[PDB]
Amino acid sequence: AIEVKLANMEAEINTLKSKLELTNKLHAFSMGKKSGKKFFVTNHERMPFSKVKALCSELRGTVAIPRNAEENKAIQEVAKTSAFLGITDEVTEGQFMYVTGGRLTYSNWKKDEPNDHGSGEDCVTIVDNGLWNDISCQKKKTAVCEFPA
Amino acid sequence: AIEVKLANMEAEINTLKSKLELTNKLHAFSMGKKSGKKFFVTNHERMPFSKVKALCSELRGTVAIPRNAEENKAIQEVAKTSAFLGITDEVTEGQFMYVTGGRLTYSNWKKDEPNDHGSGEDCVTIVDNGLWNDISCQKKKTAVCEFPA
Amino acid sequence: AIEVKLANMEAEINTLKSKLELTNKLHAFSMGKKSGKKFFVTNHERMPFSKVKALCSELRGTVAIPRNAEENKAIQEVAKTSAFLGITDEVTEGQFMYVTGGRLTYSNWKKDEPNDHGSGEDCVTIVDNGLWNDISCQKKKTAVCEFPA
Ligand SMILES: CO[C@@H]1O[C@H](CO)[C@@H](O[C@@H]2O[C@H](CO)[C@H](OS(=O)(=O)O)[C@H](O)[C@H]2O)[C@H](O[C@@H]2O[C@@H](C)[C@@H](O)[C@@H](O)[C@@H]2O)[C@H]1NC(C)=O
Ligand SMILES: CO[C@@H]1O[C@H](CO)[C@@H](O[C@@H]2O[C@H](CO)[C@H](OS(=O)(=O)O)[C@H](O)[C@H]2O)[C@H](O[C@@H]2O[C@@H](C)[C@@H](O)[C@@H](O)[C@@H]2O)[C@H]1NC(C)=O
Ligand SMILES: [Ca+2]
Ligand SMILES: [Ca+2]
Ligand SMILES: [Ca+2]
Ligand SMILES: [Ca+2]
Ligand SMILES: [Ca+2]
Ligand SMILES: [Ca+2]
Ligand SMILES: [Ca+2]
Ligand SMILES: [Ca+2]
Ligand SMILES: [Ca+2]
Ligand SMILES: [Ca+2]
Ligand SMILES: [Ca+2]
Ligand SMILES: [Cl-]
Ligand SMILES: [Cl-]
Ligand SMILES: [Cl-]
Ligand SMILES: [Zn+2]
Repeated sequence: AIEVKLANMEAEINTLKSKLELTNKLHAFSMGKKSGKKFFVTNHERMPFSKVKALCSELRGTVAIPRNAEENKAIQEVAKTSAFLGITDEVTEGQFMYVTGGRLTYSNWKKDEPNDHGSGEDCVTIVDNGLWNDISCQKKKTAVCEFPA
Repeated sequence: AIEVKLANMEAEINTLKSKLELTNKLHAFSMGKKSGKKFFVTNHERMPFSKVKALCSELRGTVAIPRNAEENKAIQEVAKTSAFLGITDEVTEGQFMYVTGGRLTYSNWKKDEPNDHGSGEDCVTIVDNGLWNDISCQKKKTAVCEFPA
Repeated sequence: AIEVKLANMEAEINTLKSKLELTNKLHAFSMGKKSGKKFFVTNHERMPFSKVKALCSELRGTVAIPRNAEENKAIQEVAKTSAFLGITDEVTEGQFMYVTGGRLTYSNWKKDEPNDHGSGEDCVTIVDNGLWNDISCQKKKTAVCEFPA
């Protein structure tokens, strides 16, 4: 009995695990996730960078990062407004790095940006036409999280 | 070993409960839930009050209740049309109460409403402009449920 | 302990099954699923017919099939642009069948369609106006999956 009951329960658990994964797939699909493409999502709430990082981390994601023009366009279409990107030069001025580590491989700065304006701007937002502008991390912009392809 | 397998099962169940809660958190977020705010959802189906209340209940929610102007605006935007609110005066005519308890505090009544028109109107709907009107609970309005903050 | 823990685990698994069921109901509702009606979902990605079939099967759904004018309109609203239907005449040229088997019980063919134009057209797409046109299965159309009522 015992061993049989246990084996049966292990079978149910694995079935439930598959069932949850299906739920996750269907959710992503319904939200527009494209096949083999990163899933970007927003609640359309504007908050300071620290909060954005906190929120995405809590959802086990990361602040959205465009690796190329294709992803930059996808992020733009999702936010529909100015949104923080997972890129900052907080650690070392002038040297932008992804919040997940690494230096920039792709950028789409606006005319005369980055300018580290005034007191200093260490964060980055994707604005009009998907162009970038560095801004104060304390400002409040749309939170856009990223999930695996 | 039976105990090793049992210990693994506890870990599997725990891992699963955590993943399921993450799936719930991501869904809410993707549905527009703002941090520390209750969120509203609708399938855009029109139905009499009894069915909205029942439906929201089986989803572990409640028929939408605007506790203030911000929330009133949030419900209006989600609903897009006339929707039932979780407010009625079925228990004592003239005394509006929340479906979950308590006397109505914040209100956004239209001019000359509530009027318990004709044979009577005990339910409440939020109309296109966000104002409220009391109506028959048998009328079919959009089903909007709210889930805790 | 062993038998007590084993019994509790059974209770834990059943509780999780109920929770996931609920998560599934809430998601369907959030996506506009109406009571007693099938629901169609799309990520708005264009792909060849074989890919749509593969994707819907992976979501445990089927490629969208309109059984009447109501569902035909429903699918059209969801897709927003030309999408594949789960109908093809791949088995026997001229004999359109559901991907789920059987002859069509309802059709909305545009004038002089289906015509197996040129090199051949064995798949079907619901155009922007709801009418049907048979087209090449290799063309990229919007993926719309169907789930039961
Ligand atoms: C003079 O005051 C107005 O008189 C109208 C005619 O009696 C009222 O409208 C009627 O309301 C009926 C509801 O009992 C019914 O409406 S329903 O179909 O929407 O249920 C009648 O068809 C309708 O003519 C009017 O009531 C207000 O507008 C109605 C459309 C309805 O929304 C009511 O709930 C409103 O109170 C009434 N207006 C006022 C301000 O007294
Ligand atoms: C019922 O099974 C399916 O029948 C279809 C109709 O015959 C097959 O498609 C046809 O395949 C032909 C070659 O066999 C030819 O395609 S080709 O030009 O690419 O050669 C016809 O134009 C085409 O309509 C279908 O075959 C499969 O799909 C084809 C598009 C092609 O990729 C073939 O290699 C495939 O086998 C066939 N499906 C299967 C799974 O056999
Ligand atoms: Ca700096
Ligand atoms: Ca800087
Ligand atoms: Ca700047
Ligand atoms: Ca009354
Ligand atoms: Ca009166
Ligand atoms: Ca009344
Ligand atoms: Ca009234
Ligand atoms: Ca053919
Ligand atoms: Ca051919
Ligand atoms: Ca054909
Ligand atoms: Ca054709
Ligand atoms: Cl800064
Ligand atoms: Cl009533
Ligand atoms: Cl074809
Ligand atoms: Zn979902």
